Amino acid sequence: ACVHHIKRRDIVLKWELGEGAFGKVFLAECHNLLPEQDKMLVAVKALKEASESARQDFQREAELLTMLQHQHIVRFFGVCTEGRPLLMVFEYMRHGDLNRFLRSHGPDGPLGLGQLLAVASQVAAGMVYLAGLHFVHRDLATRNCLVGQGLVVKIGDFGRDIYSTDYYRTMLPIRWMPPESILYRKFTTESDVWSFGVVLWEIFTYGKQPWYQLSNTEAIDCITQGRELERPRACPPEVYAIMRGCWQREPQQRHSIKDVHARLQALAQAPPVYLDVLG
Ligand SMILES: CNC(=O)c1cnc(N)c(O[C@H]2CN(C(=O)Cc3ccc(OC(F)(F)F)cc3)CC2(F)F)c1
Ligand SMILES: O=c1[nH]cnc2scc(-c3ccccc3)c12
Repeated sequence: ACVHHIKRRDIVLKWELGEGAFGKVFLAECHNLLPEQDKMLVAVKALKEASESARQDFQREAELLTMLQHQHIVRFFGVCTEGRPLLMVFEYMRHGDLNRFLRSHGPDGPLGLGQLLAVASQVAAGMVYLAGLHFVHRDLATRNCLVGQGLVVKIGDFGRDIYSTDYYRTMLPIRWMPPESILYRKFTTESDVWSFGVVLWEIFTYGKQPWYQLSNTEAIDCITQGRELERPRACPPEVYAIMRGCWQREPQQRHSIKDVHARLQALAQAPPVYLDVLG
């Protein structure tokens, strides 16, 4: 609702974390932001376009970001609209995006079953919060989740460049989409549940691409024909049953995210005795 304004001179740019067609993402130090922290690390999203239409969409986005307040949603600290580029200030998530984190802590040391369940439960918690507000993400994927201090996982959205392999042309993240979104461009709480099922599969494959053996066109055929991603080796049968509940063809037959979260949280507190090496 009421967007916080940060003075330009309170932001000290330290490094470039990434860039897209929108502009750049920087690592920065922000002064006079949090109490007892005279200097603190932040991630700064800088918009290249300064047009009156870009400014209005930026204001809309900033207001929405101000409203979202949750333990597993990336924190937004405010804006800097002191001329071009328009800046958005977020907490800095020191371990980067979940997709890269899963691949860097994969068998290629490796995250254990308990750690994989805690990651999945935390992504589910953030989605319970979004579903409660009737907020539809539309791009739920591990590339849009972030890992901070102490394996804390939060949902975000990079809006960047390194993941254009994940979108097919308007750019659509087709491998994470249910049949009703591919065919009709219909995005709901139910399509977010399907994308969560795919997020679960990415977690338990340590960040592999869904349908990696196939081109975008072939993956659309698999999805729209009712083909299902196979059970990952690190995935216990109890977690795969949760993924399958997310992937019902009909949106009305998929489980609610609150129920998916409650099942995952119960397994994260008491992990099933499952050894990936024994299958
Ligand atoms: C190497 N480390 C990095 O790259 C890195 C580290 N820490 C970051 N904070 C970061 O920021 C990038 C990711 N961002 C968002 O996730 C923003 C966001 C968007 C929607 C939302 O609400 C939700 F409900 F939709 F999820 C909540 C937050 C902004 C960004 F681009 F700056 C990058
Ligand atoms: O981000 C980088 N990558 C590779 N070389 C360099 S030299 C300087 C930077 C930098 C420093 C501050 C803000 C933005 C960028 C940089």
